[PDB]
Amino acid sequence: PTIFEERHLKYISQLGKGNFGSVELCRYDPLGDNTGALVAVKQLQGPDQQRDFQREIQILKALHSDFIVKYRGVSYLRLVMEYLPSGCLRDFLQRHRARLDASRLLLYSSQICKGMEYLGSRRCVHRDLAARNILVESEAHVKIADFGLAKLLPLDKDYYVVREPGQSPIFWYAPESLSDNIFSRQSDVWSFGVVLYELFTYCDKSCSPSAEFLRMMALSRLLELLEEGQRLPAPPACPAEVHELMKLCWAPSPQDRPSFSALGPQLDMLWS
Ligand SMILES: *C(=N)N[C@H]1CCc2ccc(-c3ncnc4[nH]ccc34)cc21
Repeated sequence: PTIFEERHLKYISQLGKGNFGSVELCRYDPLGDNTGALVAVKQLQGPDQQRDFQREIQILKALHSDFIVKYRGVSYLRLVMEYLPSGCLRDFLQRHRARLDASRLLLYSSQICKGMEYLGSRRCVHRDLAARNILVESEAHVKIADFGLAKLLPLDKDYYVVREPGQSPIFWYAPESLSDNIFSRQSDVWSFGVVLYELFTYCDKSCSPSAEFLRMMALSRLLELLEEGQRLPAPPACPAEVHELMKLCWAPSPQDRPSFSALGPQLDMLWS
């Protein structure tokens, strides 16, 4: 059931691209009559990239949570995942902003936090948490996706050091990642603070992390700004308690940031 034959996967459209791979919308149509289910299929477009892609598959296959995109199987070559037609949270917030209130944003925040607490329990560092990588299952249910940069922490170390600087938009990186390429569950907490910012701006492009940080200010300039203690401003009409939580996520030192387990009840308290 977790083995999909290539001949049965029908190409429909492109969902995403980047980091030497692409995600396509396919129909898994073994009957060949266009009645099959839609699936999201990721493929690689080098020998290192092959190892990285195999690692992504092994990570996602071992994750079982209502708040993590579901692994469906492999085609022998491609990673088959469930397709969420509402798409990513970034675009969903822009389209439905007039219908989503603070309570709903707090509901999404709590669900992303629960997914992250679970990832951390699996020793998994996501490294690319952003609203573009969160999928909408329904009006009241989000899931974390895109494990393309995810790493598993060894049992005796709580962080990971990368040799070359990252290739992701720099506005979600923690200072220690910008300065020393150090990643941990605590740098995912920093990124989560930026996701809270994205949620409470409804992913408005005019005050997005890139637009606002660039206005405030390149990698050396952002590191300088952050080290001075400058941060993204509270989003328009943001509840004060939410902005206070973002600032805690953005503590200069990773050991001073709250854990996802500590953030969870704090978000649930604000929701109710
Ligand atoms: C928002 N615009 N998000 C897109 C950025 C690139 C990308 C890749 C894949 C998806 C996606 N959409 C729906 N269902 C899925 N299951 C797994 C991945 C996906 C969305 C985006």
